[PDB]
Amino acid sequence: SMIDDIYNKRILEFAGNMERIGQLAEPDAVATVHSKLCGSTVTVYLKMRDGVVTDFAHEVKACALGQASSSVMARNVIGATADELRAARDAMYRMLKENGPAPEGRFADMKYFEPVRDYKARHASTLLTFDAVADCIRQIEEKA
Repeated sequence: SMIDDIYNKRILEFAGNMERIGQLAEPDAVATVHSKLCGSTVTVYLKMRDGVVTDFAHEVKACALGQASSSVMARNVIGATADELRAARDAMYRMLKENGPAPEGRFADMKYFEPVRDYKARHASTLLTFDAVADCIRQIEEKA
């Protein structure tokens, strides 16, 4: 089927229930990431301390896969370490581009994004939320 494997029931439930949409009051870093192919955009607001994410907010205007991926991030990002987030982003890259395994731990819900591997046109939109968070981490780290 592939299409029903891509737009599964979990993917459709994620995209429809995105939490923490908006902006943060006094964020430590703000990253905006754009997919030039499809025109999808994700702006992520992040607060951190001692290597741990303490607050999160984002504004999403992406396809269903980008919405579903941003929904999983908003449910599991608070309380995660920078190493946990880079590992999930690293695992997401290797799953879609290198036939790698699905991420695990607090990002085990990305297993439902495995059919997107054979759908190259949606790879950028799905990774928008991961690259926006990693850019905020890189900003807060650079401030030293």
